[PDB]
Amino acid sequence: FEHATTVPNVPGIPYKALVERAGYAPLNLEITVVSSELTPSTNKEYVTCKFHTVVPSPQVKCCGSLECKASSKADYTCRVFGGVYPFMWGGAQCFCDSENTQLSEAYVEFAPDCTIDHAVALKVHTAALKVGLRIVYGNTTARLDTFVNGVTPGSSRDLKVIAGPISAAFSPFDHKVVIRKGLVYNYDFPEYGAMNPGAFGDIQASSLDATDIVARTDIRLLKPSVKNIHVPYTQAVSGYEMWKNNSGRPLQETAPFGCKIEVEPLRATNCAYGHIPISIDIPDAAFVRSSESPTILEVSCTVADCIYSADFGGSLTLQYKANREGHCPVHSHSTTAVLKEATTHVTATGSITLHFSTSSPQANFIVSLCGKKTTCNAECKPPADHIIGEPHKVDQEFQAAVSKTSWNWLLALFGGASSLIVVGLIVLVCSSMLINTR
Amino acid sequence: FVNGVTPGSSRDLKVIAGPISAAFSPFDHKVVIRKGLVYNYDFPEYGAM
Amino acid sequence: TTSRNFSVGREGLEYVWGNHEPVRVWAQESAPGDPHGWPHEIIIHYYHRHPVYTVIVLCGVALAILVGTASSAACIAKARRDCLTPYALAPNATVPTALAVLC
Ligand SMILES: *[C@@H]1O[C@H](CO)[C@@H](O)[C@H](O)[C@H]1NC(C)=O
Repeated sequence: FEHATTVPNVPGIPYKALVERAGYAPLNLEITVVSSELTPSTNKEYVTCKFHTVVPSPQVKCCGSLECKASSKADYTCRVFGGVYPFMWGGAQCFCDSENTQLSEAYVEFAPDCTIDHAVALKVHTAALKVGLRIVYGNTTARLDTFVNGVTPGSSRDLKVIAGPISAAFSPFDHKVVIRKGLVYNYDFPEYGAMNPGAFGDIQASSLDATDIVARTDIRLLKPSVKNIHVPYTQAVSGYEMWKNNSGRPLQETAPFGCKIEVEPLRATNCAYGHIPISIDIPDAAFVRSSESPTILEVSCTVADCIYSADFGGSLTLQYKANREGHCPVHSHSTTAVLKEATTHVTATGSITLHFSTSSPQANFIVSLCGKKTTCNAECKPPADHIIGEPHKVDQEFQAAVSKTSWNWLLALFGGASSLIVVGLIVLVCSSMLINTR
Repeated sequence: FVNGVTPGSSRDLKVIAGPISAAFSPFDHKVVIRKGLVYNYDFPEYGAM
Repeated sequence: TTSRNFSVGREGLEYVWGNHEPVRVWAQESAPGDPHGWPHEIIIHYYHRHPVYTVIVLCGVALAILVGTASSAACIAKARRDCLTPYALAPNATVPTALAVLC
């Protein structure tokens, strides 16, 4: 058989539904969202980390001349000076008032520790969802996993069940993000080849060990100092450490709907929001002919007690008469309240007690046992404890919290003087005619 | 790049350009590639056959 | 050591501390709304939840009361004036037979 139904996005909340077919008992279908897996599409842009500068041995020409060449090293720079007398422990290596010249150069490369301290800039897009479901029909359980896209059915027993699309798309990921040491930070990094001294992503590389590298961090060389050979240099602090000191808090502590986010897939998990439609195909073998199912007689509904609460705090009682033995499912045809158990042993004249919960204190609804059903009305009270994190609001409110007493007061309240007004107008017309008699 | 942020490096002369006046893309969001040829097609999703 | 007050919505709230796995805590309603067949101050519960949509009903009730009262009074007064004026009667007189009914 075939059926369809919509379920809200939420993990570990069984929903119980019925499929009705004349001549066959209505099977109880249990649907649970075991887990959620939102996986977007990712693109790698470039890596970055703390950098180490290079101060190579200088190129000193004793009583000659030199120049400022070019090279492919990232942040490569050169500069030359003349009339320099460098010294050293053995003495002065060379002195020529003008002919001496010194040439210095500088570049940079990722530090050796970068291999593990590196962060990466990611371009993300097109959030896609993967959902794991547990579906039980007639004590026939099945574990399945599928995308929410309406095209693909996940394979479980070769039963193709379609679902989606998502009611409303939610994505804590911004189009641009950064990843570091298992943490994901929402940030707007600059484009590849776009750098700013003292800013994040001052150094770039397609790979952690790629030979090609590019950066720009305001490295201007300084003139040689007094009498001692060295290379006085200058450069702005790494943007990596700066951004680290002020990167902001991780997205782990800011995502809505309690997302659980992991890096190696760059995905979210157990993050719930929205609703999903589902199409379900069922073999007719699983179905049971009604005559095989037991029949019931003169069943009554009795509310032992019920306090409005969050857990299955509502309790009900049922007295039934039957001509057969076996099992029947039970269902709450009214959405406002939902049971906790599916079926139970039956009896010729036995009675049972049932658990349930509701979104309103007004326990007025109808409930079905076997194929028959009976009404159930009562009042439930709010609880004392008002703070718990266990599953709650399994059903959303439908402005049905309005008590029957409030409806009674409202109905008798609204006036109907307009009828008196019309009667007054009619008698006015008749009296006007009578006066016209004169 | 045409993006207004990045200047290409040539003589260390930063010249910015863009953004594009109007975006044009013959590529559809989905495509197929085979033997050096690119065909515009709407293939089904992974696991959908 | 100190104390902190965090408001929690009906939906649910996350909670972190130390270096151990967090715990999620949500909330529901417990104000004394439902009556017991006698006069009661139910409104307070409905005021504790959704301060919106709870006084709007009262405003609409007052508006309906005023509209009905004003319309009824205007119409009854005008009808009475029309029935009494061309009749042109006086109180405690013989002609006001219909008046014996009207007032
Ligand atoms: C499921 O229930 C049917 C009767 O409703 C029974 O015949 C069958 O053996 C049950 N299957 C399992 C696995 O319990």
